[PDB]
Amino acid sequence: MEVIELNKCTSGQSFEVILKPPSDPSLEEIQKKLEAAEERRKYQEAELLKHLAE
Amino acid sequence: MRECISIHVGQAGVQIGNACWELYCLEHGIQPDGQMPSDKTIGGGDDSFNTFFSETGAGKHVPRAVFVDLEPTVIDEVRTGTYRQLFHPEQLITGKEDAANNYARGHYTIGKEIIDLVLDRIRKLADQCTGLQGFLVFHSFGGGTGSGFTSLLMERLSVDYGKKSKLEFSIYPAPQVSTAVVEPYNSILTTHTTLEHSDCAFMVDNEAIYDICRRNLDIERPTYTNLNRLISQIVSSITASLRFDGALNVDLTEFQTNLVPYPRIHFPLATYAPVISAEKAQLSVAEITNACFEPANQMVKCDPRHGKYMACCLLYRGDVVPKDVNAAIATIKTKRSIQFVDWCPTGFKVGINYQPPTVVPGGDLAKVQRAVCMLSNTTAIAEAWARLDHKFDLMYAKRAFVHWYVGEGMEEGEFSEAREDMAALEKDYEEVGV
Amino acid sequence: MYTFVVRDENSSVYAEVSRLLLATGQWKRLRKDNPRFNLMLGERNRLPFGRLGHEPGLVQLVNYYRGADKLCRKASLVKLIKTSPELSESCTWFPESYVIYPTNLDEREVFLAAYNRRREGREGNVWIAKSSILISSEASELLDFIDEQGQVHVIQKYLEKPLLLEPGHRKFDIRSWVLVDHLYNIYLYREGVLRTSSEPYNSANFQDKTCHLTNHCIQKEYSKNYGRYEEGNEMFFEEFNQYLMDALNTTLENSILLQIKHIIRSCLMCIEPAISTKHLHYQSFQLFGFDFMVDEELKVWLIEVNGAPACAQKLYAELCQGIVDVAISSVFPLATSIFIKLHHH
Amino acid sequence: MREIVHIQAGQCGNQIGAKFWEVISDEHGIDPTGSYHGDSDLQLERINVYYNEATGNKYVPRAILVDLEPGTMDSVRSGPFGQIFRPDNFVFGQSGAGNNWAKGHYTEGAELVDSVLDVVRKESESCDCLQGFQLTHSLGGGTGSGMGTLLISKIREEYPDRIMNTFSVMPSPKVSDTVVEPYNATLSVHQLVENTDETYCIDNEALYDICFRTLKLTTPTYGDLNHLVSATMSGVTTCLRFPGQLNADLRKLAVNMVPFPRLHFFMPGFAPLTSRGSQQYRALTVPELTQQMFDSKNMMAACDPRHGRYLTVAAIFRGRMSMKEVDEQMLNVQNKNSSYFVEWIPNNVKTAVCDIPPRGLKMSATFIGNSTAIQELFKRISEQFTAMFRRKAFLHWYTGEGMDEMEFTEAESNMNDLVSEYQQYQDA
Ligand SMILES: C=C/C=C\[C@H](C)[C@H](OC(=O)NCCCNC(=O)c1cccc(N=[N+]=[N-])c1)[C@@H](C)[C@H](O)[C@@H](C)C/C(C)=C\[C@H](C)[C@@H](O)[C@@H](C)/C=C\[C@@H](O)C[C@@H]1OC(=O)[C@H](C)[C@@H](O)[C@H]1C
Ligand SMILES: Nc1nc2c(ncn2[C@@H]2O[C@H](COP(=O)(O)OP(=O)(O)OP(=O)(O)O)[C@@H](O)[C@H]2O)c(=O)[nH]1
Ligand SMILES: Nc1ncnc2c1ncn2[C@@H]1O[C@H](COP(=O)(O)OP(=O)(O)CP(=O)(O)O)[C@@H](O)[C@H]1O
Ligand SMILES: Nc1nc2c(ncn2[C@@H]2O[C@H](COP(=O)(O)OP(=O)(O)O)[C@@H](O)[C@H]2O)c(=O)[nH]1
Ligand SMILES: [Ca+2]
Ligand SMILES: [Ca+2]
Ligand SMILES: [Ca+2]
Ligand SMILES: [Mg+2]
Ligand SMILES: [Mg+2]
Ligand SMILES: [Mg+2]
Repeated sequence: MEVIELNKCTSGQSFEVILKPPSDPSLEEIQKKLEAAEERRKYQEAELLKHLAE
Repeated sequence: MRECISIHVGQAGVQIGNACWELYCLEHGIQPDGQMPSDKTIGGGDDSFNTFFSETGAGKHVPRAVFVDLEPTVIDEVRTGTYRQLFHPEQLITGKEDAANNYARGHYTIGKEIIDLVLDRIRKLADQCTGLQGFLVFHSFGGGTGSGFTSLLMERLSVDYGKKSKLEFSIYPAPQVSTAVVEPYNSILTTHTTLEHSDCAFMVDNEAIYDICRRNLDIERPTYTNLNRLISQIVSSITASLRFDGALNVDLTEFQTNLVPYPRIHFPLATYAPVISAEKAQLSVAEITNACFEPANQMVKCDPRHGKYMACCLLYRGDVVPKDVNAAIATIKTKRSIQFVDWCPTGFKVGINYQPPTVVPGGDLAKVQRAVCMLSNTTAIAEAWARLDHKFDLMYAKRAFVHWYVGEGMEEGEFSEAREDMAALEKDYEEVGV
Repeated sequence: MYTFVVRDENSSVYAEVSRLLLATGQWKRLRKDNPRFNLMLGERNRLPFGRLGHEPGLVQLVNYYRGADKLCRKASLVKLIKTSPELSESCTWFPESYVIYPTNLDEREVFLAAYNRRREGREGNVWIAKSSILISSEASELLDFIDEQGQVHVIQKYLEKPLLLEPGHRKFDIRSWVLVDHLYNIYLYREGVLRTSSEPYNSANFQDKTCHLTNHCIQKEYSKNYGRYEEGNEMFFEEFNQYLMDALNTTLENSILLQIKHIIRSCLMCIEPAISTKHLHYQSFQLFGFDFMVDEELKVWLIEVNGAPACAQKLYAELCQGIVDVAISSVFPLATSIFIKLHHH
Repeated sequence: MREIVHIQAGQCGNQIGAKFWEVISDEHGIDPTGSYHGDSDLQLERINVYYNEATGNKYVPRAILVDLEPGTMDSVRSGPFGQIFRPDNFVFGQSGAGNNWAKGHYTEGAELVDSVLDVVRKESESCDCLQGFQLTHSLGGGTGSGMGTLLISKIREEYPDRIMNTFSVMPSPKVSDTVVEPYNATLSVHQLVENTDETYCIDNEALYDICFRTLKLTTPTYGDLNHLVSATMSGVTTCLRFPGQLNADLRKLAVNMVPFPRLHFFMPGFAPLTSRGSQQYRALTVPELTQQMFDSKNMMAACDPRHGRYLTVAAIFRGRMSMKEVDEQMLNVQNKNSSYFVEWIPNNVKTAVCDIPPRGLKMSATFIGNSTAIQELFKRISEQFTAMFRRKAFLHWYTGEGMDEMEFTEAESNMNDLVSEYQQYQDA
């Protein structure tokens, strides 16, 4: 039951109690992901419009 | 002094952000017009509250906050609210039509069109900072914007601010108050993409808050306003060390240092006490501390008796001295089931702020003389991932609602990829705690 | 209308509970994966406790206490007793035991130090090795047996002086069924059973494990005198109490049941803070089977605690009705108790 | 400012559409001249979803009235609220469609559709943020069925990323106009499977049986059936017209209600269904509203929900009531009849409350169910189609407009495929 690192100020205080010792994707890669998804949307829409044109 | 920037995404993020900044103003003595009479350094300074507020030459104290939502109605409440004068238009970003509870729509379809404007507005706040710490990101798991756009934003912030910390406050979906059926999809899609980009995430289960509001506030059918004022109290307890004088959790890095030894396991469990009804016509230090080990007071319902602790932080506000805290911990050790992992010291980091919790006038919460928020990193919170992953499995086996996501340009393989990542996360929790 | 699900098809006990609930007309059984249940009769292994108590507007109950395995495993029971101050290493009603891991993976040196003390002091030095069985008086033969396996074992002092029934000069053990409800009331079923050996106890040969092991499955296959003295090697309390009166001028209640009740209450009160569902978002009850041995001085020893016990064939109807009445109907009410409440505070 | 463009086509579509606009104009406090005389701010908060603002606080329905003969639209214009519709939004021909899908879809309707799209384009161009379109029509006739599905196809081509929503009246032999209605409905249903996101299936037989059995109306009229539809349409669109969090717009509603693109045909329902006299002024209770809402006798698709399983359910309660009691009774219907809700869509029953009840009622309730039992409706139509088509009966009416038998064979195949799709998920 040790209390260490007791720091006190006017607004409060803090300390620690020890009871027992122990025993990214780049901007270019993000754009390709977003643009590839946009491409798949546009492909599916183009297929729909081809279906409606028929 | 080192600044923090708050980002509020989607309906849940914006409304919780609005409740938080209301509370921050009441805690710091800031009037709705932005003036702060107790601030004697007009036009600037490097006080602790300046981490969240910048200052104009006229003496207005402006939150370091950005609000993003893909439809205008929620942010319009900010523009015309009580604290409308705190914010300037560059801080509020809105779109026309929302993500329709569809992760793919918030991440790919709409996110692609609005991400550069959001980053630009964030850069304008960041350019006001002499030593920016990082970001606090507020969002829901289940909303299309809260899930989809947030994960895109986190990826981009890691690119533009590689050395900066990012903390999450995330709203875990509860059917009691839920809008959509697909929220298990959005939750797991956004956790997978955000996981490597968040240093510490505080999950709040709407089920837990809803039940704390029924049980302890006697509100029969809680509203978002009821939920958001209790959430903002917990958030205020977590961020209080960044905004006041102190020595514990004084910068965002210390949150990871004190609570997250394993980077993927970065979801601490929050527990808060006491929640007392204001309609009710005073608990001790030992009693509020004991209440921290009751599942009924946790932000996520789970059983920490059947997990293992990695870190524990006690954040008191009010009439609390260290002597009574240590006496409480000693008594609780000989009664409760508190197992730590073998490679961590069985202990607690305690922070005391003498200022008792501020309550919004006319709110549901009674004024108390002392309160505590416990942040414990326990493997028990993995139960919330198990619940979420099971609902995902039930729907995905029939591919129910999947066509909505593929129709927005998402591939089916991102579902299984996200689900395999969550299976690994569940395995990581099991290896640590069992 | 109450709903329940069944997730352990091999359960003798809760197959009868399931049919009794249906016979009341007020319980509907659902598919095993339907989450909208009031009652889960769960699986034995890896019961998803984490998914219980999150269905809005449904009081949910499960027939297992999460964490009770600590009491219902050989190795865990030894560790629980040695490390719990309520039980402690000086516990008088549990035989001296040691947890021994095989060398291909511990209390080896602790066991051998106690074994040397007995071998030195001319005391009886017969031990038994069991796990998830070899009876011997040589420590080397016990350790080599465990190294051939790959799981955790326990070495336990063998009760060399058991109480032997007459005629037959034969060993037995007592099984008590205990029901703990959602309020952590402890209910001892008033009917127990004595699983008896049909072979005369022979302390000069621990190689033939049939007069030494009282298991019903062991007697039914190896004992050539199976069923000679009592039907199925099962003696019930009425006959056993009559025997203790005629042969030893005492009663079952005084000489044995007092200790049995004390042992049941000590074990379950010890783990109550770890497993209680008093303030949890779901509720648990569980049926346990305690196993006891009696020595010739009428001292009762706890041997093991079973977490998914079977019941005696003639006692299924009575016990399974009592489970419905105090454990299930107490939470989900319908439109002279067989249990003995062991009081605690 | 999420606007919806309403279209009503044909005799049935315009007569039901007229009553619908009459009912909601009263709810939003709009008189027949387009003036607001309400007493609540809730009446105007989301009124732009269905109404445009004209000079001097005048509210004009964003509605387009379409027919191939003038008769019914002359009656609408002479009706009570007929003066409130935009005069330029009346688009009609003179020849009629003779209860013939081919006439509506390929010949007579093809001559009129471009001028309808000019009015649709003009209304969409004034929308700050167009949600999508709402079409009311029948499937048994020629204009609403044939030209209606032609309009949907052309609107989808011009507005491919907007929600398309229909209230579609399914024909029944019990309430029938001509023998060719199964042909027209089978041709139209295939159009709806491909080009709508949500279709509310209103079966005229169920409406009739409700008026006769439950309401004790001895001889129901089309007027009685249409008022029942209008009440149901007012209830289902309450989430769109008033402040609310659930199904607030068409796309969120579709994301919540449609787990598979082709299985988007809903069974609606209304409560209370009360007979006049005596027990008529009785105060309604939430338990009674709820039991009525899920009773088979009260559903308007003439499908027994006990013969299938609900994929998704949206229930909307209107009036000042206990939202706690609403949750309790709603959780009591599922937890007691869990055999009729699929278990692989968690929490597939959503409930909303709105404080404004329909005029003259303390409270009411509308039910929207995506149930696999709807296959019974498509099976009935398919059987009546095949009984005639096997002998090529009445086909000359269609081949004379340029169709050939192959197109009928494909429409038949498509609807039998739709039936098989529902049966797959009923046994999941
Ligand atoms: C044939 C039954 C006619 C009426 C039955 C009894 C039901 O009506 C009621 O329960 N009305 C409440 C009791 C009478 N109250 C009042 O007179 C009254 C007066 C003033 C204020 C008031 N409260 N308020 N406010 C109530 C009604 C809700 C029916 O259950 C329902 C099936 C009627 C409908 C939708 C259609 C029937 C088939 C038509 O024939 C229609 C023309 C008959 C009556 C409608 O005018 C009916 C209308 O309709 C609505 O659209 C809408 C739901 C509401 O306005 C519906 C009152
Ligand atoms: N606690 C709390 N939860 C909220 C609030 N608003 C929404 N939620 C929850 O968030 C989820 C809905 O997500 P929203 O944040 O509304 O969705 P969004 O992020 O705006 O995304 P879209 O609307 O789909 O573009 C549901 O689980 C709600 O219960 C709020 O103010 N407080
Ligand atoms: N320390 C000991 N001394 C004397 N006899 C013992 C003993 N340990 C076990 N036995 C005898 O050996 C048998 C072993 O069963 P044990 O209690 O070890 O669990 P088990 O898993 O083998 C079957 P059960 O559930 O019926 O107890 C006992 O029933 C008893 O007859
Ligand atoms: N409910 C209802 N059904 C109608 C009405 N008028 C016609 N119908 C039905 O609609 C079908 C006839 O289509 P109709 O709209 O008259 O033909 P159209 O004008 O060519 O579209 C038949 O099934 C009729 O039973 C009406 O006012 N109400
Ligand atoms: Ca200053
Ligand atoms: Ca990083
Ligand atoms: Ca012509
Ligand atoms: Mg939103
Ligand atoms: Mg055993
Ligand atoms: Mg007509």
